[PDB]
Amino acid sequence: SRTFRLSVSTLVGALVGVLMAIVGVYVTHSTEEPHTSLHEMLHDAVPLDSNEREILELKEEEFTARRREIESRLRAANGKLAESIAKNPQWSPEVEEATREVERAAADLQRATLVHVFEMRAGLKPEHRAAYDRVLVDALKR
Amino acid sequence: SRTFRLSVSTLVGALVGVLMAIVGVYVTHSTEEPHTSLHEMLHDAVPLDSNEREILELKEEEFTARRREIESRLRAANGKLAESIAKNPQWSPEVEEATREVERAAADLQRATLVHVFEMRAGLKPEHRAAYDRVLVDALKR
Ligand SMILES: C[N+](C)(C)CCOP(=O)(O)O
Ligand SMILES: C[N+](C)(C)CCOP(=O)(O)O
Ligand SMILES: [Zn+2]
Ligand SMILES: [Zn+2]
Ligand SMILES: [Zn+2]
Ligand SMILES: [Zn+2]
Ligand SMILES: [Zn+2]
Ligand SMILES: [Zn+2]
Ligand SMILES: [Zn+2]
Ligand SMILES: [Zn+2]
Ligand SMILES: [Zn+2]
Ligand SMILES: [Zn+2]
Repeated sequence: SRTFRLSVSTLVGALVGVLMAIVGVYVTHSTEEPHTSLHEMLHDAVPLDSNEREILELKEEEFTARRREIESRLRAANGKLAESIAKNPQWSPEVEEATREVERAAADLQRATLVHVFEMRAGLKPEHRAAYDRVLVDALKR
Repeated sequence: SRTFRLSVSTLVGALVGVLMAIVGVYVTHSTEEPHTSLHEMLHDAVPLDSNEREILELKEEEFTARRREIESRLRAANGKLAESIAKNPQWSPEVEEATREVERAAADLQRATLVHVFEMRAGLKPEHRAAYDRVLVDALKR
């Protein structure tokens, strides 16, 4: 027996890190892609005669920042999972916790996008809110 | 000089298979987990004094069926991607198509869950719709 396992585990660690990095890119796309189309949909269908555009653009910049910080937390959670499997490559309490922590960051990204979507429609004049709701139904169903 | 490439490609194959396996698990969880909690949340917070329970249970059974069929399409799309890279391990038209097909199945799963969620609240008495909306805000934000 030698430091052979102490380098095989390091490989397992590095390998899971890369796997996670890619999955993480898919996670960030599975949330941003629908939000981007929904944003273009808002500009094309809903007006701004009381200049809600002023308010909305700030709200979006605030969201992109929160999005960036959850994204960072997800890279760190994946990193702690990569490092924990590099210590003990099995379902230990260390991995159990590190996995749930990845699931949480991924969920908190999807939840934050979802709250932003309703936060955006909140900052709209009732006349426009009805038009925003009517275009949501028309696009999701068809 | 040897079947070295015929085992390097097999590594590429196995590696993409693991990537896909994880992505797939994330996809099935990113949709089911919120829906399950949202369903329990409906039963605990919203009543049924006009027996909407009768209607809703049928709507859910119809959804679980559509969910099962999109889920099957996603396993088949991942399978055709696994088999195509096993033929030519590069960005060929075969892979180009098979990848877009995986993306579509994943999106169609998330979209179907989302439409179901609004389809469920549609079949509710206005008195209950307001209670269902008030509990959604309280749970997502906090
Ligand atoms: C070890 N354990 C089985 C009790 C908990 C680990 O979580 P899970 O594998 O049941 O999701
Ligand atoms: C747009 N497209 C995916 C159909 C073709 C573009 O080619 P490629 O950039 O995927 O190689
Ligand atoms: Zn937005
Ligand atoms: Zn107007
Ligand atoms: Zn101004
Ligand atoms: Zn904008
Ligand atoms: Zn979970
Ligand atoms: Zn439901
Ligand atoms: Zn309950
Ligand atoms: Zn009632
Ligand atoms: Zn039920
Ligand atoms: Zn895409």
